[PDB]
Amino acid sequence: MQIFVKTLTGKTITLEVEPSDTIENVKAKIQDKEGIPPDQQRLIFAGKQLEDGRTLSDYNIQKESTLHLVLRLRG
Amino acid sequence: MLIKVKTLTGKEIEIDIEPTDKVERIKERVEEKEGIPPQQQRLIYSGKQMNDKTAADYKILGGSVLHLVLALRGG
Amino acid sequence: SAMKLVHAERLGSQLVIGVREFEKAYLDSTERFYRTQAPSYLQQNGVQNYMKYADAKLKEEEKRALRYLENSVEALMECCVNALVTSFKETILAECQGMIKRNETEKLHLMFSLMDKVPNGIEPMLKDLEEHIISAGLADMVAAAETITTDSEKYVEQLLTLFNRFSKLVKEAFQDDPRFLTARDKAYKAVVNDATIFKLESKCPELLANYCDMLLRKTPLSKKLTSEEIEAKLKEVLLVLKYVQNKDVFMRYHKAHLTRRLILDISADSEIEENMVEWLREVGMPADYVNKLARMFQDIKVSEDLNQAFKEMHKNNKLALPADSVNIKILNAGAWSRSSEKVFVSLPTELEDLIPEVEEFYKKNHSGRKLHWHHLMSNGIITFKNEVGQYDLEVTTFQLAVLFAWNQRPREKISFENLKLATELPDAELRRTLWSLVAFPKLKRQVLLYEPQVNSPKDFTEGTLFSVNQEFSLVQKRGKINLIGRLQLTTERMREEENEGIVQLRILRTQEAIIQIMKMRKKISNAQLQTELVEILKNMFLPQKKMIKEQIEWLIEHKYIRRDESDINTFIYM
Amino acid sequence: DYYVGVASDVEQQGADAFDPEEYQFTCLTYKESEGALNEHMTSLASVLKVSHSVAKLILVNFHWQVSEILDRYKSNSAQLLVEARVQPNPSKHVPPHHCAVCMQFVRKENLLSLACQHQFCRSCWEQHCSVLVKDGVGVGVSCMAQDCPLRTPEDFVFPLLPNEELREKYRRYLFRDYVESHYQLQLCPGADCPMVIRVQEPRARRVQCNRCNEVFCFKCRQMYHAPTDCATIRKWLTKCETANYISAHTKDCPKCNICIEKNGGCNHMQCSKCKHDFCWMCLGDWKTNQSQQAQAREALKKYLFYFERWENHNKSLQLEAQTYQRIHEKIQERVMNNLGTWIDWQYLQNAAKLLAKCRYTLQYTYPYAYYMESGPRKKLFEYQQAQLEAEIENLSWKVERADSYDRGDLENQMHIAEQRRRTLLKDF
Amino acid sequence: KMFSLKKWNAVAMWSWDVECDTCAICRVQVMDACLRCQAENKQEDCVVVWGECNHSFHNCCMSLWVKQNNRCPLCQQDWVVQRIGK
Amino acid sequence: VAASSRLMKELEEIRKAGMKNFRNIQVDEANLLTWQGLIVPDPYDKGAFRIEINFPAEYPFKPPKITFKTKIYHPNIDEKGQVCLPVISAENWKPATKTDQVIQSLIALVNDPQPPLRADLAEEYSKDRKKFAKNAEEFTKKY
Ligand SMILES: [Zn+2]
Ligand SMILES: [Zn+2]
Ligand SMILES: [Zn+2]
Ligand SMILES: [Zn+2]
Ligand SMILES: [Zn+2]
Ligand SMILES: [Zn+2]
Ligand SMILES: [Zn+2]
Repeated sequence: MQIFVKTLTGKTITLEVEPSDTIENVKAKIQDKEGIPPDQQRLIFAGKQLEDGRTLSDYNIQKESTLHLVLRLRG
Repeated sequence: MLIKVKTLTGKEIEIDIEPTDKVERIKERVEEKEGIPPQQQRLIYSGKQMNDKTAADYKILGGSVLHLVLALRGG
Repeated sequence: SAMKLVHAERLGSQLVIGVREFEKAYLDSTERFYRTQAPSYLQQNGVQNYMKYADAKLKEEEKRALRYLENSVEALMECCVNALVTSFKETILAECQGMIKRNETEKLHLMFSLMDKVPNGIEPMLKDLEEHIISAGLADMVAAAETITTDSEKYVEQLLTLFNRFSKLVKEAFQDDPRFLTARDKAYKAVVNDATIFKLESKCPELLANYCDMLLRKTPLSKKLTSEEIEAKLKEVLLVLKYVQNKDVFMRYHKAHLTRRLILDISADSEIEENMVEWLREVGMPADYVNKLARMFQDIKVSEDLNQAFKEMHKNNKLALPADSVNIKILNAGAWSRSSEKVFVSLPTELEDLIPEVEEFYKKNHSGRKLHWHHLMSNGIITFKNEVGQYDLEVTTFQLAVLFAWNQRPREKISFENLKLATELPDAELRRTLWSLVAFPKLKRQVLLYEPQVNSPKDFTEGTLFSVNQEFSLVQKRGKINLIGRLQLTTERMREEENEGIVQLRILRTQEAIIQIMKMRKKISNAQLQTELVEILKNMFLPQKKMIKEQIEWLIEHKYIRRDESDINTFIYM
Repeated sequence: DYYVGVASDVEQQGADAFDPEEYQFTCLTYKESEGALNEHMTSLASVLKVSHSVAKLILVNFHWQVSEILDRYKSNSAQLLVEARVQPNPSKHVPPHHCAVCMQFVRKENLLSLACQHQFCRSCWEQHCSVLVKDGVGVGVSCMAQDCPLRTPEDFVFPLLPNEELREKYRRYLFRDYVESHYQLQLCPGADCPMVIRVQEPRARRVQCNRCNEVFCFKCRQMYHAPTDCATIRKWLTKCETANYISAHTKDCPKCNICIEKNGGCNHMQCSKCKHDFCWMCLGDWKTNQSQQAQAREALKKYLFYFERWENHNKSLQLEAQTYQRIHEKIQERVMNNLGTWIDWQYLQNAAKLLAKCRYTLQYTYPYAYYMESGPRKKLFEYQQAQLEAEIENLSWKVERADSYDRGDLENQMHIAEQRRRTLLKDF
Repeated sequence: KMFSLKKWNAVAMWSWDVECDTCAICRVQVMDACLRCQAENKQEDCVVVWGECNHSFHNCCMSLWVKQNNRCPLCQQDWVVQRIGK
Repeated sequence: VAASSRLMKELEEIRKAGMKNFRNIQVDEANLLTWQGLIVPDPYDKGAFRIEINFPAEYPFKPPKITFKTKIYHPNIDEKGQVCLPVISAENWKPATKTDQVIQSLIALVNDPQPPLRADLAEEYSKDRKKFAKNAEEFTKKY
């Protein structure tokens, strides 16, 4: 239903989700609401990276769960 | 600036001076009021001795009392 | 048909008892009968009569259930309460909200009894009571703010009257239920801590301490009262004081007043003071101040013992001032005065030689303590000898230093500068002391007179003339007058530049007066030298022993004067 | 009158006390923050006789400190404008009427340029600003030509963006950058909270919010911590589940701490937010096992020895509300049994709050005691901590493990406990 | 002459002579009683102790200290007393 | 928005002139965004090296992607296809550099070593140039 993200700065905004949605849509909402481009995001939930193919509910996404956002950098 | 001069006994020497006068000239002015040599005349205002400060570098403004101390060895 | 017989009893015997030898029909009958009867009677005769209707009906049904029916009585009473008060509590509580005024406790007790049965039917009682107490208290305090902000006794009386009226009201109406006692306590705490009467801040502790000082001191009010009434008033004051939030301010003011007292020995009873200390501890005041007060009392006891010992030891030898006319007090710095700032005053000869004696006596027994002499808390009595009569009067140290400037000139006039030189005091303290010694509250005849008359202490010039009044009378010829009222305990910081200037002037002028007399008279001994210096400087200041000794040494150093060989008190001019 | 001017003569001009933890803050909304940012600009614009856009563009670089800006202006009013990335440097290098991006001869009613005088046509600059805004930069837009550090004024950017959504995004990003650069202003960590805290000196003190009740160090913005050195408590929190994954496969940015990862390849790592360059080998700039368990036994023992106290005083905050409720129930019971009135029984709540504050401070005093020293200051700090611990256990026995109560003893012990807590918090 | 002197009252304040005005073990100034003697309502009977290296402490405080560590709380010299207070 | 015109103009410009070290760049049958490249240097004198070219959308403002398909021994080139060129990277890219300049810069990069995506190659090339003249010599005909 609704989930939180712990941004790198520290602020925790709230964004709407779907019962089972692709990570691409979530990254699109993050980039349209916070700024970081989708290819520069690494979302971690319960110590497991969220692949671009697997749906949210596979990694046990549910109501009132906190995620984290980490910047992607290349050498 | 109207100033007053006091002696050891307590005589109140009165003199009216312009705001811009000279220390040596003002010292000599007391001679007409009472005959004393120029050298055997020292003036003290608020602690340290008064040097020959032209008029108001010592902040002698308004009605102030200056102690007319004489010379010690000569007299 | 069994319920038909019981129905007629309401509208106008042993059969029913055997009939029971099941109840839901009875409960339904009662519920329907009340649902059909109650609203009509309410709309006919108002809430004030519906209350008594409900009370009588409840008691009647309890008795009827006990006589006809039997745990079932509990359920029947519950459903009767639901039918009568549970569904009409909104109207009854509206009447409560619109009723609490105009002192109608007789209906209120019935209302409280009716509403205690239903759960959660009591909070509006508390809300209305709190609102009434707060509004009435604020309105009453603001209705007379002119004559209450200045007098402490009137303020205390008003607060106590409000408390007594509200407590009597809650006892008479609410019948002393602790919940409503809590409500009135919260409302009273809200009322007492307000600043709307002030600000055209935190001023209540000051007034309370002032009233306590009025009671404990030797005021006329303390004269027209016995000990029991004093204790009762103190307990009432403590009851009011228990409801404050700023207690440190009150304790500070009380400590100041207990310094004024217990340093001037103007108290009415020491046992009451000890009891007040204990009661203040019991009420729950901060521990630091209470411990400090206990330390103060112990310190004055030890000081009395030490003064007795000093008088006993020093009575064998007779100094300039007799040993039976001097009192000494040594007190802890932390409990009384924590500031070690220096105060610059010229001091009389008689009490200047007293300091080393006390210091040696203290150092004899105790090892490792310093002494700081506090010149703002020292009192005494001096004798005035006028052309009319001989008078005695009470002065402080500053007033004494000011007044001894006319001993060697007791017919002449002194200016402001000459007072700043002889008394060796700053401008503010000198102005305050001069205003005290010239302008006192009533004093139809004053001690000192000044020619350029003004209307403010600050409006003094440097040429103001001061003279001693030679027609001052108390037309009596002997009596005592007091000039010490609320002795100051704190003074502003003192700059050392003025003291340095005064010391320089004194040194140089003593040099002048010691070389001039030697020039005019070639040879002179030591004692007559001191007498001649005192005589020659009667219009500047009174010389002291250490300064003149240092000046003689300086003259020997710079060859202005020369020593002799016949004795050790003769000087020969070089 | 004997009672006139009594307020002046009291306490020898010194009384009460001073709180070692005071910090003045006013909580402003979004509109008030925008107004404050606008107001701190017109003064500089009027003094320096320049436009508003250049005014805020030079303000952003120097962290909105007006006095330093004025002093540096009167020192070197040319290096002032050069440093803030406004005017071209005198050490730059240079066909006519030809756009070098889309490569077509263009008329004169276009070909807009900055003070650098590099000509690019109005058909261009638009995709550039659009790509930059979409990527999420507000103050990073610069001249397209190579080696031109000039920054674009906003009055030059607004007419270029095509639609309204892009303008809204640019305004939001610009506001975020402005509130980040300013030194008296800071955002509020938490949920959606449009509250900005304004202070008078930038320091590390406890603050609060007026809409969500959040508490944080004004520098780290994570959690209040009085004795510790902010970075030190960050280190303690780091060295103490997503935690293992983060601590194993991430790192922290040197200048502005940001959790980042290495996608793969190369060792030159560049920050994409603060432009700082560092190494993913052992950090740093570019101007450059027998008995192991026996050795680390002491370290692990010390860490657990401090962590047990940390964890106990952390669980106290958790089981705080139950203690408050127990105190309330005891008070209500004694009131109902008519053993006094309500006003006589609210020093227990004050004692409870005192214990809470003492436990919180004694919690945060341990990381400081671990990362401190090996000297006498160490030898005395945890001794004073032990004294406070003894007083806390004594008062807890007297308030929650006892029935008979005496007001004087409890007030005296409360005073003693406050004195010892101040003793610990002294060096702050 | 006029203005003789008949009876005088004198007030003096006493404090310890020390360069340092704090215990360095507790936040109590030297002129005030220590926390333990306030808690026990002692009749002001704890004095100050001077060490060889000129340190001032409460007798109660350092009497509790000496059991654990036999050195100053400021330096680390061997503590032998020089002058007890009273 | 206007990337296709840019790519057609650049194709016309490349078709007009001709270069020696850079052989030619292809288009893969009207892909219009996937391009094939070929270079020849002069210790890699003999060989027709092959390049893969990808043009992202809004090309002039977004740098392209560059990967070699033919294996080569270079301290500045990764094992598979990663080449370190600041111009190619977004750090030092400007909307004025063409694909021709990028390719000639890559050729100049192949010309010399820049002492790093492979520590072993850099270490070998630092101590002496013999290994970089033998294993790099025998690197284009095979693997
Ligand atoms: Zn440019
Ligand atoms: Zn163009
Ligand atoms: Zn907030
Ligand atoms: Zn911090
Ligand atoms: Zn101590
Ligand atoms: Zn003690
Ligand atoms: Zn020592």
